[PDB]
Amino acid sequence: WFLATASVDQTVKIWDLRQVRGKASFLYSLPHRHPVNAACFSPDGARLLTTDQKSEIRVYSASQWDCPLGLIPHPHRHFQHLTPIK
DNA sequence: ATCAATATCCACCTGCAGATTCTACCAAAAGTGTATTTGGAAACTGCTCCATCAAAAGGCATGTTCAGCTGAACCAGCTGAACATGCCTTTTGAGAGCAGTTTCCAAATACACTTTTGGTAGAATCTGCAGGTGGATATTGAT
Repeated sequence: WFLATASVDQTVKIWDLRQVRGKASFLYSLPHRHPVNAACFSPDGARLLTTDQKSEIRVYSASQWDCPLGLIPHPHRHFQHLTPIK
């Protein structure tokens, strides 16, 4: 009963699907400098991976979603006819 | 020169990718009226410019002379055009950044009046430099 979603708005949002109903009465919001191509949870559940379109990877933790633990810089640049990277 | 090869010129046909033409509108042209300038008629002065003279002097016209240069012939060689080819580099087609508008305002900046005020015209002094004077070198060419 917590959810993750990613968007071209340069933000990635963590929801609580049972509690929220109010059109962005969300739980947490993490910003970025560029768009996001993927936001995938762990198997254990405590580590969120996030992957942008220009050059970055971020790891956010269970503990205080806002601040990141670590950045893994690596270029996976976006392109029209290319399949986006995950 | 003659004949083969072969690119270029030139007739004839079709369709579609760009040319041309219709239509409803909004930024732009134009007519009034006023105010607000501004540049040409009129009238004058004074610096600088146009036609003359006179005593040199330094530059131009003309005339000799010869060292050194500009094509013309010719050619060893090099080096860069013409073709086979295969092979590999260049064309074509299947979402988010950013140029281009729009609001609208905190900040920037023209403009009326005065108050200074450094810059400029013009008189009154400096002195480094155009000349000169002379001696010692440094190129140059003959031999």
